Amino acid sequence: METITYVFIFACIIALFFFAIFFREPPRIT
Amino acid sequence: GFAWWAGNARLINLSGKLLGAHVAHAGLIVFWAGAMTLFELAHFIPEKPMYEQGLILIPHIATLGWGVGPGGEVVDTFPFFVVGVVHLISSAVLGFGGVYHAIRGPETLEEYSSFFGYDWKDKNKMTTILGFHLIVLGIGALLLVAKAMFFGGLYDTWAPGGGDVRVITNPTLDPRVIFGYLLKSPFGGEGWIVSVNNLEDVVGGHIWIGLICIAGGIWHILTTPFGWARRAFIWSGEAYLSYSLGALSMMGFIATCFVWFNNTVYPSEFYGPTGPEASQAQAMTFLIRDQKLGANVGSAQGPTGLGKYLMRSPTGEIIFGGETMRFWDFRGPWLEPLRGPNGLDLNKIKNDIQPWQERRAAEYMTHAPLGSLNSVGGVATEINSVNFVSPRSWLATSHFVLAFFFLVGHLWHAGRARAAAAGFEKGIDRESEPVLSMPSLD
Amino acid sequence: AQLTMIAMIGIAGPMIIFLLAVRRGNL
Amino acid sequence: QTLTYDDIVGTGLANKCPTLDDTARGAYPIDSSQTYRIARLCLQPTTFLVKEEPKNKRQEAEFVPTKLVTRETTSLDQIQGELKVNSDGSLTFVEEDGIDFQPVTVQMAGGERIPLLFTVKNLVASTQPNVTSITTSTDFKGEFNVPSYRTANFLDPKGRGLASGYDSAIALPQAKEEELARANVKRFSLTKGQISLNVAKVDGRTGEIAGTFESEQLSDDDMGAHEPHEVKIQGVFYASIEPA
Amino acid sequence: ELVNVVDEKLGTAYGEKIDLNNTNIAAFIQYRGLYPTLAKLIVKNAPYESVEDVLNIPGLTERQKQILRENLEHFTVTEVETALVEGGDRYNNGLYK
Amino acid sequence: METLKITVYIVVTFFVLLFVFGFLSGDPARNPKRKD
Amino acid sequence: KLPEAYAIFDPLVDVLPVIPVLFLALAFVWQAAVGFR
Amino acid sequence: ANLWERFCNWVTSTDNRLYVGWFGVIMIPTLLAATICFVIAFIAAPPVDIDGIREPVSGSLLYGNNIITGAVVPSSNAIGLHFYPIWEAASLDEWLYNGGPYQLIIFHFLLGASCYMGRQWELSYRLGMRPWICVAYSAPLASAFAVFLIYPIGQGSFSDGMPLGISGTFNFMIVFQAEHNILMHPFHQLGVAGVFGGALFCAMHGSLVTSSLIRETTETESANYGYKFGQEEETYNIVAAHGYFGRLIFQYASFNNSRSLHFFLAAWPVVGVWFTALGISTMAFNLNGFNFNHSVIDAKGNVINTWADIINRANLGMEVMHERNAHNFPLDLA
Amino acid sequence: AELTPEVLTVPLNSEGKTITLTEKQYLEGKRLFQYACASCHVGGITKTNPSLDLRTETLALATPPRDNIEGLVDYMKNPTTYDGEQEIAEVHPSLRSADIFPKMRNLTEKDLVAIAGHILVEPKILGDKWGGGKVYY
Ligand SMILES: CCCCCCCCCCCCCCCCCC(=O)OC[C@H](CO[C@@H]1O[C@H](CO[C@H]2O[C@H](CO)[C@H](O)[C@H](O)[C@H]2O)[C@H](O)[C@H](O)[C@H]1O)OC(=O)CCCCCCCCCCCCCCCCC
Ligand code: CLA
Ligand code: CLA
Ligand code: CLA
Ligand code: CLA
Ligand code: CLA
Ligand code: HEC
Ligand SMILES: CC1=C(/C=C/C(C)=C/C=C/C(C)=C/C=C/C=C(C)/C=C/C=C(C)/C=C/C2=C(C)CCCC2(C)C)C(C)(C)CCC1
Ligand SMILES: CC1=C(/C=C/C(C)=C/C=C/C(C)=C/C=C/C=C(C)/C=C/C=C(C)/C=C/C2=C(C)CCCC2(C)C)C(C)(C)CCC1
Ligand SMILES: [Cl-]
Ligand SMILES: [Cl-]
Ligand code: NA
Repeated sequence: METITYVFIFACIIALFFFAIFFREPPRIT
Repeated sequence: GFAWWAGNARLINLSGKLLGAHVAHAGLIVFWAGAMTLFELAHFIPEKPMYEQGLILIPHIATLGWGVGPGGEVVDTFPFFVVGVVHLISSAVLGFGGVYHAIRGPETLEEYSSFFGYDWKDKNKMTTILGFHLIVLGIGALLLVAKAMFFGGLYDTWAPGGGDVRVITNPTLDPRVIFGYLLKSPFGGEGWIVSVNNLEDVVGGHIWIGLICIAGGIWHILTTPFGWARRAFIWSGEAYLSYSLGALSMMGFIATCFVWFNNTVYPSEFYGPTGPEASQAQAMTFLIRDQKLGANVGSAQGPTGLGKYLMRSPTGEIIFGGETMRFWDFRGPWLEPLRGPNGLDLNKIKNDIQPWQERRAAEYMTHAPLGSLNSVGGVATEINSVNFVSPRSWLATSHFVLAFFFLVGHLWHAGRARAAAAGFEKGIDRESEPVLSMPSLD
Repeated sequence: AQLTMIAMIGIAGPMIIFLLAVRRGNL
Repeated sequence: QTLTYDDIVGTGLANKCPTLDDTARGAYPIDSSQTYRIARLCLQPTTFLVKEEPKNKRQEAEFVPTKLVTRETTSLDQIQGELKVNSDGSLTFVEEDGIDFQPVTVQMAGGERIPLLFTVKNLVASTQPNVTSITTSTDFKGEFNVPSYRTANFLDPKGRGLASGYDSAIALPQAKEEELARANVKRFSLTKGQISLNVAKVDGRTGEIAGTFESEQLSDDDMGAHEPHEVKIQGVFYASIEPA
Repeated sequence: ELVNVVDEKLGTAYGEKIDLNNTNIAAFIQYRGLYPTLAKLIVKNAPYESVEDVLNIPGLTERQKQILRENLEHFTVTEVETALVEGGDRYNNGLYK
Repeated sequence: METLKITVYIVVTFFVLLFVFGFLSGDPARNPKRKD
Repeated sequence: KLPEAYAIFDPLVDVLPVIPVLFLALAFVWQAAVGFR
Repeated sequence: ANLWERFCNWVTSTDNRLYVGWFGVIMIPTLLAATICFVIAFIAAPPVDIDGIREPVSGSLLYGNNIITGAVVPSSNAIGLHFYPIWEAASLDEWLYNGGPYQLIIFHFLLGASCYMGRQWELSYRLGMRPWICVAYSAPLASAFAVFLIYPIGQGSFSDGMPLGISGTFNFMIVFQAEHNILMHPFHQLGVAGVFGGALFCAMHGSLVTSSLIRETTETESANYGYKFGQEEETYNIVAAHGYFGRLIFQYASFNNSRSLHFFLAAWPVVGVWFTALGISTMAFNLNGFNFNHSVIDAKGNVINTWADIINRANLGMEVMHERNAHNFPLDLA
Repeated sequence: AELTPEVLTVPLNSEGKTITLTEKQYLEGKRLFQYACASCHVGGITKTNPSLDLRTETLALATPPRDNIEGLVDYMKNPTTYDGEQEIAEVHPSLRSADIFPKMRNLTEKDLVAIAGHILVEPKILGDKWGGGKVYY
């Protein structure tokens, strides 16, 4: 159960990487 | 437009003052070489091994075969003095040319003579200066061929009888050998060119290099770059600086490993034993000590189940046990007489270990390249007493530091050259920002 | 001493700067 | 012709026992009024079989195959000893000395590592009687000693050992000590194994012999910590004979 | 039932006297005349059923027999303990300084 | 296992070739200011 | 040890190796004369 | 519009969400190899005989590790510096036992980070930037080369490289100190000064800038909405900042050229981390930290201990215990 | 505590005569020991044979005794094994073997007494640390 927990949190972090790069609030100028 | 701290960048298009800087600087190198040798010799004591004595330059001369005899004993120190004095004397000629060209002499050459005048963007002039220097280098590699073959030879740690100066009669010319070294893996057991272990191959290699440098020297004088080269490179003073910095850095990292692993052209009689050598020597020291007491070294099971004194490598060769199982690729003239074709030979070990080999193993084990920065010999926990840092550690560490910083210099100047060559080394033109004309990424 | 000779050399350099700056030379 | 180190290094041939030509079908005769030695005995395993445990009771498990995970580090070699002629004409080899042990670990299906001390230590092996000649039908059978895989100074990952180390689970200071006794008190096993050497090649000119071997011995018991497995080793051998 | 055999041994004469059947060879340095020559011989020829048996080792100079005689009271003999003699541990038991 | 070795030797050669020829295809000219 | 006839110069040679370094120092003396220009 | 030329134009496009480039052509596969082998090994690799003594060390989660204690374990001392790709092993079971995954990961990873660095130069060139950000990154990259490659080369074994695990890291830095007295090595001391110093100036610059933001918002709104991406005027007043810090210390110990200030920010930690990378790299050749063991004694010759000897006692207990089964001889010479 | 003559008084021979060294000799001994010997014997141990140290008690039970200036000076001329049974100049530095151990070449007879004297005084100053090894560092 602890192995499932460590790997699940890691996988959630990798998923958040994906959204934060490809689905970010785009920076716009002035 | 340079500040005082980038002041030598003001020399870039001042061919005359730049010549004086290079030549003054070359005197500094010949000066250190001359003074340092005289410093070393003044301090030398011949009853002591060179490597108990902080010497780096004398070991280089001894290795060319001057001043030494069988087994590395120094016979004559006069060749050491002469080498020092001549380097030192010649630094002043170089000094002289360097200050004259740097101060009084013409600020720029191309007005005084079209031969010695150069422009960095002149691809033919530059490759022709390259070619002259290639031939000079070619000559230099052959001078060592000539020392080895016609003027007394070289110290051969592998000679029978403890090593000796030996004239090299049949240098290796076979390109499968000479150029096979360039194709060997750098990983353990292979060692790339660092594994060269006989003088025939070293002298062979230099016949080859000297010919190739002359070949190529002549090539670059007679040619100009082809379009594929013209479009691939930056053609500027800074960009050529950056290229040579790459090559010096590469070259220094090779030097570092050379002096750390190779005991042929860095003989251990002079420079001390290698790390691997000293680790092997200890297993030898205690194998001798215990077998004399009655131990059957080949049958002694150690705490792990592996042989206490002798185990097998992963491809099966019989090797020394303990942590030194890592060092089984070691090859040394004191050790090789025990090697049979399956690795170390238990009948030779039982029967044929000589006193000189006992001596060598004891010596090298107690002169392992481990020491503090303030020259306390041994592991970090040893007390004061032994004033000793192996010349190998000093030579390996100095050149790693230098190799590293020249690689940084290479990135620095190469990126700057690219940037200057395209017109934005001084920053981004506000009225014309590239990114402002590109579409957004999202 | 060695402090004698190393002082004779250590002074050589700054002496060259001095002499020029006094007698306005191309520094 | 024999090779040099530089020829062999890194090939794995160093881990291989000498072979005899398949013509070598001679016989080597034995003068009971002479004494002989084995100048070199080489044993080279090729197969490691482990005995399984079949849960029930009246089924008896089989020997199953394993994978070697410790590379070309398996051969015994440079073994020597007296080769004797007994009253009745049987021959007895007596191991004196040699590289007579190699640690090995093979891996069973399911990824269990099985470590063992492959060995012929203290090998005493003997033929039938009335030999009079070593032939391609001669069979040695003998037993040897299997000492403990670790010797007495070996420390487990908590610093526990037999001639050295802690005598308790110091990480569990007020834990019930009886349930850890088997893990706290290290024991040094010493068992016996059996071996058969089947000679299939004899070079009467040179006193060299070669053949096949099968030995049985126990695996590592981790200083009494768990029960050992039964191990069967198969391979080839070479031996050179000499007048004393 | 599970005992440490090394610890049990330290409660026999092995823990007070040089054990001719078990003690590492470096203990013969504690008495003069013994190390390395005789020590080599005693260890090679173990085991011994009695302390006196050391005198019957073949090759003993009559001077050697007297250095043993002088020292017999520092010797003893207990059952060979496998854990102390396997591994060549009588030649090197992994203790240096 | 040997098949594997082949596959990796080929993969690597292919990417290194890409790299070398990529930088020989006029790489100084690929900037936003001065192309030559 | 140096040869006998140069014995005299021994303390000079103990100081020579260091002189290349003294040139670096000297460039900073010089720049202090001209006001790091 | 030739096939090769369209390709070359995509590789170097500054329109790709992530820049690729020629250095990226090597970086993407080498880092995907390292990453995929790391994750799989951290989760499931079986135990590895790191020190050649047939004493395997469990590094992975399914074998009873947690996130802190798990590692990819370095390859076996038996291999030393030998190259151990998969195809040199008789099987993957052997390759796993002997630590092959670590060699695969560290080599791919070193290459790919080397190319990360070039990639950083490359995009700066395509965007019309100055080039030297990659020189800043060279200090960590140098540090990674030091503990994964150089230090093993010099000690003879990838088994003395740094494990890829949190506790493995601590093992390696504990044993480093017993064998090299790195605390007493000056290049590590500059590294501390490089890293303590950069943390300090990080906070200084970010506190001083934050202290001199210009009022653009109300107390109901984040001050950050005072700044709009790409606005042309500065968002703080650097003279108010100079005037505060110059009075906190004195005028000339404060900057008021922002270019010199940011170069100083860049250079202090980069240089200090170069040195500590050099320290690990030169201790690879056993040119160890200062040794002041028994340097102070009295008129009779008694040792008078200093803190250096206390450190040595500590170092000794580290020395005599590491790899406790691994040494048959009295000197741990490598 | 200071380097007083009581501490500087060492046996000269087995008959228990004594000899008192100057401070100069003591420091000469300490210099020569570092030059010619510490590489193996730093601390009074023996790096290449730890089973044998320079504690005075070990020297006392060496055959020929070596807990005195004579035995020690002799040992530097003609080393033997601990039981005195075989000469080991082939493999231990000595005047008899200075052909092969060149640092022994320029050691005068007084040098040998300072070395011997240093070895007998040092355990008096440092106690268990001399010959003790790392346990006592
Ligand atoms: C992310 C953003 C960017 C997008 C990226 C693009 C996405 C692409 C992502 C793909 C990555 C996929 C993940 C790869 C998993 C690695 C699989 C592996 O290691 O798989 C290996 C498997 C496993 O092997 C088995 O491995 C076992 C190892 O067991 C271990 O594992 C067991 C548990 O499994 C037990 O614990 C056991 O005890 C333990 O020892 C045994 O050794 C078996 O004998 C052995 O067969 O092998 C096999 O059968 C496999 C076949 C190889 C056989 C050899 C033939 C040669 C074929 C080579 C093909 C090369 C590939 C082509 C390259 C490209 C060319 C176009
Ligand atoms: C063959 C070697 C070589 C050459 C000829 C050059 C040449 C040049 N460099 Mg490059 N450089 C090199 C190697 C080299 N570099 C290396 C290896 C590095 C990495 C460190 C750099 C990093 C570098 C940077 C960052 C910059 C240059 C710049 C320059 C230009 C002006 C430099 C100047 O005036 O310095 C004048 C000299 C000084 C300011 C003194 C430096 C003092 C050093 C750092 C201290 C030495 C002390 C030493 C370590 C020992 C300590 C002991 C103690 C007694 C002091 C010039 C074209 C500049 C440039 O791009 O201009 C175009 C620039 O900004 N260089
Ligand atoms: C190897 C080191 C080296 C060398 C060879 C040079 C060489 C040079 N520099 Mg650079 N420079 C260096 C280090 C070096 N520099 C460092 C470390 C810095 C940072 C402090 C600088 C900063 C710097 C600046 C800011 C400038 C130069 C300039 C110059 C050139 C003009 C010198 C001049 O007119 O000064 C005049 C100096 C004097 C009149 C003083 C006397 C100096 C003499 C030569 C000392 C020699 C003493 C020696 C013992 C004599 C033996 C004589 C015997 C052999 C006959 C010259 C080619 C200038 C340049 O590029 O001009 C366009 C310039 O503006 N340099
Ligand atoms: C390192 C390269 C180098 C380069 C490219 C130059 C280039 C130049 N110098 Mg300079 N010079 C140099 C080194 C160099 N010099 C040195 C080392 C000194 C100090 C002695 C001088 C002193 C000097 C003076 C005093 C003058 C020049 C002048 C000139 C110009 C004309 C040269 C000419 O026609 O000579 C003719 C060519 C020859 C006589 C051929 C000489 C062949 C040599 C001797 C053989 C090679 C030596 C060998 C490689 C190594 C030495 C051996 C040793 C290892 C034992 C030209 C721009 C002149 C100038 O600019 O006027 C305004 C001028 O008046 N030079
Ligand atoms: C100081 C050394 C030196 C330098 C700086 C140059 C510089 C140059 N040469 Mg010359 N050359 C030299 C020595 C040198 N040469 C010698 C000795 C020879 C005789 C063999 C030649 C023969 C030669 C020919 C025949 C040609 C040049 C050309 C050129 C230009 C193109 C360089 C290029 O694209 O290479 C960059 C290299 C490549 C793109 C391919 C290199 C592949 C190598 C082998 C990979 C190895 C790297 C590896 C990681 C490191 C380990 C080594 C490995 C082999 C084991 C350039 C001006 C070209 C030119 O324009 O001619 C006029 C050309 O066609 N040169
Ligand atoms: C990691 C080190 C590194 C990095 C990042 C760079 C980066 C750079 N170099 Mg330099 N280079 C290096 C080392 C490095 N170099 C060395 C050691 C040398 C001397 C031999 C050179 C020689 C050199 C020249 C001659 C030129 C550059 C130039 C450049 C720039 C443009 C891109 C380019 O041509 O790269 C070229 C790439 C290399 C030379 C090799 C870098 C190695 C990378 C990191 C790995 C490549 C993987 C490899 C192909 C496969 C190996 C593994 C496989 C066999 C299993 C860029 C700033 C160019 C420029 O514009 O300068 C002004 C240029 O013309 N470099
Ligand atoms: C290694 C290269 C050594 C050097 C240098 C010196 N000694 Fe040594 N010593 C060494 C060994 C291996 C041994 C044991 C010899 C044996 O097998 O018995 C010794 C022994 C001694 C002893 C006797 C100690 C005892 O307890 O009886 C003495 C007194 C001794 N060595 C003195 C000595 C001196 C004065 C040295 C410098 C001139 C010296 N040794 C150097 C190894 C090495
Ligand atoms: C002497 C001797 C020898 C020999 C040696 C030799 C013979 C050598 C060779 C060498 C060689 C022959 C080398 C080569 C090298 C090369 C290199 C180093 C290259 C580089 C490259 C580069 C750098 C490039 C890059 C690029 C790209 C990729 C793209 C475009 C751009 C550029 C161009 C940059 C021996 C060992 C036997 C022994 C001892 C002695
Ligand atoms: C070989 C010989 C010779 C030669 C010599 C020479 C060549 C020398 C030179 C020398 C030199 C070349 C010198 C120089 C020196 C210098 C110095 C002495 C320096 C100092 C400096 C300083 C002190 C600094 C300071 C500062 C400043 C100024 C500013 C900034 C800050 C500072 C602080 C850095 C003779 C003749 C003797 C003869 C015999 C032998
Ligand atoms: Cl550890
Ligand atoms: Cl060991
Ligand atoms: Na003292």
